[PDB]
Amino acid sequence: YLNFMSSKGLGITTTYTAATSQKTLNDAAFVIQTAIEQQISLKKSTEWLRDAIDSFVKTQANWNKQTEDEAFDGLQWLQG
Amino acid sequence: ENHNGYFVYIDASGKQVTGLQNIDGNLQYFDDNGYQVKGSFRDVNGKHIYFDSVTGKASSNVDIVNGK
Repeated sequence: YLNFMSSKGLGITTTYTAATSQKTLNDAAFVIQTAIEQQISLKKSTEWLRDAIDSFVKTQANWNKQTEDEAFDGLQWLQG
Repeated sequence: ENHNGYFVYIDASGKQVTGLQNIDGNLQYFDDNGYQVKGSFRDVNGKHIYFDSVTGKASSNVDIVNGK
């Protein structure tokens, strides 16, 4: 999440890992929150964020088909 | 030189070597204690460089970075 939002102009662009300390990630989450509230005031809308979150969510395997075991043999051929 | 199971490199100067180093045409790395890294990835500057498991020489590889 931090890396993805960073890439959209919301903070210092970051390579963060699960190995990064929890304290560091939480501090970085807040600087993104700050930047988010600024772009909400600047745009006077939250639709831009809805689309950013939706996009980010589909990036993650637990929240997309990679954890759904898509297969195409037999009638599975039609829709996966 | 080998100390505690690890390769160190001591210069013509007589100084222990850390960091990324091209020694005699081969690209290698040593951590803070001066030990050499093999079969692992290291981050120097903007580069993600793998080093070989036998030689510790920089060559191509695939890393699972985050989830991918």
